[PDB]
Amino acid sequence: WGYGKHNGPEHWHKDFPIAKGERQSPVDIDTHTAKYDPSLKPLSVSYDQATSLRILNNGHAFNVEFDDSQDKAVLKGGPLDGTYRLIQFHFHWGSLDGQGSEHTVDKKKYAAELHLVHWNTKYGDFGKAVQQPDGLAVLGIFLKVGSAKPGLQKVVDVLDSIKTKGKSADFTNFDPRGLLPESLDYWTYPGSETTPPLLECVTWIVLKEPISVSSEQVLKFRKLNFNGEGEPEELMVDNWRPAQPLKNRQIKASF
Ligand SMILES: [Hg+2]
Ligand SMILES: [Zn+2]
Repeated sequence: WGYGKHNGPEHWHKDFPIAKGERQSPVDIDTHTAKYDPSLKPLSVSYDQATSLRILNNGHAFNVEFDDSQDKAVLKGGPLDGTYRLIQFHFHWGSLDGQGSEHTVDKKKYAAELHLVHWNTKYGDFGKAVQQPDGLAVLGIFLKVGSAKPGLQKVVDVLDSIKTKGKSADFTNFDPRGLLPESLDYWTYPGSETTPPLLECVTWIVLKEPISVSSEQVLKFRKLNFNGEGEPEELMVDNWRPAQPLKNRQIKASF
């Protein structure tokens, strides 16, 4: 699987029949059809004790991994029940500034999308987590091209070191708090992972407010390779999945 013509998202269903399941992701957020739910609690992001370990090119994106052996960086509150621990974050981005996000807002596409992946601790590990309807929680943040994001530069500068698939680099003392918008207002809906196995275990929390990144910051993302070292160079761009049918689901807003 990939994002090319021959192995793109239109082909995933063949190896993962769940692709055309009942709660697939991403979706279009219709802000006028979204339901204001007053029962929604504010999000609680506790990332003060976060421990970053490394960054690696997995051939479809770059992942920044965190030590999740203890409740170091957790997510609670909102539509969740219990504590969810950060495991890794990654982005989805396009070839041009006009496309790149997975989720859309009233059909608008952003330049990139950031996913902070978290797993429900009653399940003891990530691996058991993906066997449950409420096993994961993904915080999604849109990126729009504007002013540079200070907090992102440490990531940008290390990309040279993990250019091709399989490469990794030690990546400690990175504070994810540098990537959050000012407001935590969000939309939520029951969905799935956006890449194979496309498991339907995710509670999606998509922030209304986008963060801005400079043209030069997004450029560096586009210089990454899908391919492995010593193989024909294929730029790592447009690693996003198109929006899926909502199919009855209801998107609720915290605002
Ligand atoms: Hg699941
Ligand atoms: Zn993602």
